[PDB]
Amino acid sequence: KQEVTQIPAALSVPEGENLVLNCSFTDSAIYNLQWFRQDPGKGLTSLLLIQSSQREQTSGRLNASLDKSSGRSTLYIAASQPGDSATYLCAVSNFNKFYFGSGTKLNVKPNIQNPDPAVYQLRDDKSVCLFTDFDSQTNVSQSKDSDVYITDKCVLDMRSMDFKSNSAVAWSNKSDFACANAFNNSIIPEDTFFPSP
Amino acid sequence: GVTQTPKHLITATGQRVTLRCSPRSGDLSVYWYQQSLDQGLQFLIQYYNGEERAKGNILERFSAQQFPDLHSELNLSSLELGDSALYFCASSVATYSTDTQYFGPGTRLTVLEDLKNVFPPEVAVFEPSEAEISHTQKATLVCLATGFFPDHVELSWWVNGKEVHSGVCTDPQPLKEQPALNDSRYALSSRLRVSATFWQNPRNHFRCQVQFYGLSENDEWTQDRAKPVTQIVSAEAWGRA
Amino acid sequence: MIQRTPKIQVYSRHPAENGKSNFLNCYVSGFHPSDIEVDLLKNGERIEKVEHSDLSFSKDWSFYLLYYTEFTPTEKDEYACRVNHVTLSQPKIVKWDRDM
Amino acid sequence: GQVMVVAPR
Amino acid sequence: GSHSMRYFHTSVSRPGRGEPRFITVGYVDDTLFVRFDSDAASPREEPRAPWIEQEGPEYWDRETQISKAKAQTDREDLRTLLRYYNQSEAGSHTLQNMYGCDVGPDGRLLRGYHQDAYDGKDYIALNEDLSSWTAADTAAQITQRKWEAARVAEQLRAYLEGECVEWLRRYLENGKETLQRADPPKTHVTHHPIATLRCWALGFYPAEITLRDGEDQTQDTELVETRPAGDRTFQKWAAVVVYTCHVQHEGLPKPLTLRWEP
Ligand SMILES: *[C@@H]1O[C@H](CO)[C@@H](O)[C@H](O)[C@H]1NC(C)=O
Ligand SMILES: *[C@@H]1O[C@H](CO)[C@@H](O)[C@H](O)[C@H]1NC(C)=O
Ligand SMILES: *[C@@H]1O[C@H](CO)[C@@H](O)[C@H](O)[C@H]1NC(C)=O
Ligand SMILES: *[C@@H]1O[C@H](CO)[C@@H](O)[C@H](O)[C@H]1NC(C)=O
Repeated sequence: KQEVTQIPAALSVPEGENLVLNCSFTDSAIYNLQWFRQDPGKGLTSLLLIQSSQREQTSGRLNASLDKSSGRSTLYIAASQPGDSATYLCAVSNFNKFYFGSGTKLNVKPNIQNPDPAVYQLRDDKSVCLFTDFDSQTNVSQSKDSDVYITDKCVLDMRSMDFKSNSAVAWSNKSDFACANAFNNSIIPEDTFFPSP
Repeated sequence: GVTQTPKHLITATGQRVTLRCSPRSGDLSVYWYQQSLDQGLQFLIQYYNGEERAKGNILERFSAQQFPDLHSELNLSSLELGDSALYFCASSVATYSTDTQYFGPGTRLTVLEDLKNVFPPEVAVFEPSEAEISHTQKATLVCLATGFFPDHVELSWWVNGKEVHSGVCTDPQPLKEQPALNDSRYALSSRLRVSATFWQNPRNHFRCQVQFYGLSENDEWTQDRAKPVTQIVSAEAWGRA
Repeated sequence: MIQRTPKIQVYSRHPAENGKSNFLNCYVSGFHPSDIEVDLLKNGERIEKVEHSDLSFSKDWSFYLLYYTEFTPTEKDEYACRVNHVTLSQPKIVKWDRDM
Repeated sequence: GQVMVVAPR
Repeated sequence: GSHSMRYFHTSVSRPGRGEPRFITVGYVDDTLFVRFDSDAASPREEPRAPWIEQEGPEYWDRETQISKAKAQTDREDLRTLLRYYNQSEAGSHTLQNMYGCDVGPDGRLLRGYHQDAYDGKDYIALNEDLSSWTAADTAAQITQRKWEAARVAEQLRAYLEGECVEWLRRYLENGKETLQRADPPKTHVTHHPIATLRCWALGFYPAEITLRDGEDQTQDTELVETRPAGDRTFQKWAAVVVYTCHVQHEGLPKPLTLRWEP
């Protein structure tokens, strides 16, 4: 029947980059082609609706094309912003029903002008470490010990100061666990501040 | 906008669930979708002015209708583990091929073999580091919800009885505490970054709230431990110079 | 709701030559609504082997239809066309004159 | 070729 | 030098007898080439010209589902217009639709069309700019507001400017032997004592035909509407009660003026 494929599956890019999100469909007898964005908890939100006989649509930084003769569509995202981080779904409408694609999970990394990477022990059988204030290109890798849990990077936005910060949390209900060796398995920056009493 | 009830739904095999949807006022057409990992977002059925108009790969155990007030209902009977997915409801003004659909928040359904492994989360708040306060001139609190199953959790921060979203970032997906076991419980961590001076203020109340969706009040429970009902487990911390 | 009276034209496809095969046409146009009854008459009797084109209309929205039948014109056989529409007080029978 | 459109009145 | 593609649709409700009758035809200039009748056992878009039979199965499957969807929508509109005009569900009503595009010698768009008719009277029509509507009554203004809210004209405009002229260039190149070649008429004059003089023109394509001492007798002339011969040609005559006849056509090298040879 109608097979909708999307390329790429995921996309983690620095902010400001122009993005190319592709969509392919096998049945060209379509009433329209839509590009949705899905956000956790909010649902699908239609960004562009290319009509059956239209070859492109445009909405601000979004510019999508349509080529039914080849079964292709491309969503161009100019100057990607962190607020654009979502799953971008290619939707198509045929005679019988509607079809959706796998989607492109987008994560737009905000730029950290001057990072200050550091590891901190937080007060309080759990005890928590915090790798924070590092640049958006620092890869926080998983632990070599399954008794040590390490979450992925997570960007908080302090709106009142326009200060965005990366942070990763580690904890372990195991003795001999320290924060100086908590994130030992990641390529941590050399200028990482390690406070020690 | 389109509203869907209930938000979450924990159920067992063989049970039956009724999903509801109120389309946008004035919209005549309603749509039902199912979003899984193996099949993605699948179109199920469409109604227009009360009449069924389109049908995807909807199963025989799935029953739907559109009422005269234009609101819809979706019944999933003889539930199976494979029915665990997110069910979305969309609505359009009519059946125009030139117009779009308007989706709701969705209803997440989780079907389990038995409800014996449902557990509420233990949440905790870890106070900011003195080194970080002196080094970065700001303070980070971290909340850890641990030991819950399934991953039906919603973490929020409340600075003095007001839900904060600035400086707040939460893990997008929970992590398995024992990724070697199948029915492994989950853990989740969130961060609230306040100012170093804002944390030294003792009259500030910081509270991590974790809404957990477990069993309902009407659900059966024969186990000797406490009923893992849909509950809210909270942990709090107060400012200190 | 408008009602238009049909314009009946019974004629031949090619010039009428007795003996050679031909097609007898009864062109009905300029009528509304579309429901209409057109029977081709052979010496008064009705012709059962009658084809007709698909319903279409003009810029003024009036419908037009072309009924046709492969026949052999002769000097002995006399043909006609019975058209019946809601605008007709009595069904109109138009004769096929060779030179009209 | 016809246009693919569903536009109820 | 100009060319056109048109589609005509007719939906007639049959109360108590089943679903409405849906008949649609397609024309390239004055040449029929597709049809669809809902009163067929297995209704499907069918060829009516040699040059359209070359199209593959994905062409006919798509054109058939466009006609089946158009009949479905017209069935809803016939019931909807009963609500608009407060009419009884026991009366028959007609919905006529016509859309198409005109091109010149370069193949570029000259004029696009899309207009409705309910019971022989105009309903809603797409203006020449392909972005606004003209409603003939307050009921069509309901449809206009819906079609403006749903951005219906933006797709019709995209079709008329895009797919319509692109489909038209394809049909002109495939059936060039029958479409891009005109046929002049065969003329003669007859006499019928009452006396009348009938100026004939037979077997010409396209249907555009135009019939004392250099002056015109435009009021004493009976001009019958151009009629199809059946073999994709046309006929027409003019009579005057009694003197020369005037004849022009595309396929004619020069406008002939005939006289009654005894
Ligand atoms: C995506 O589409 C663009 C434009 O159609 C094409 O140039 C490119 O090769 C495609 N594939 C990619 C970007 O992987
Ligand atoms: C969208 O992008 C295409 C090329 O990819 C360009 O030709 C077109 O002008 C763009 N649309 C705008 C800028 O509105
Ligand atoms: C330090 O990092 C290395 C990385 O290979 C790791 O093997 C080692 O266990 C870490 N140290 C501790 C004490 O965990
Ligand atoms: C769904 O189930 C409820 C409760 O059994 C019932 O009242 C309702 O009619 C059902 N709806 C459908 C569409 O089956």
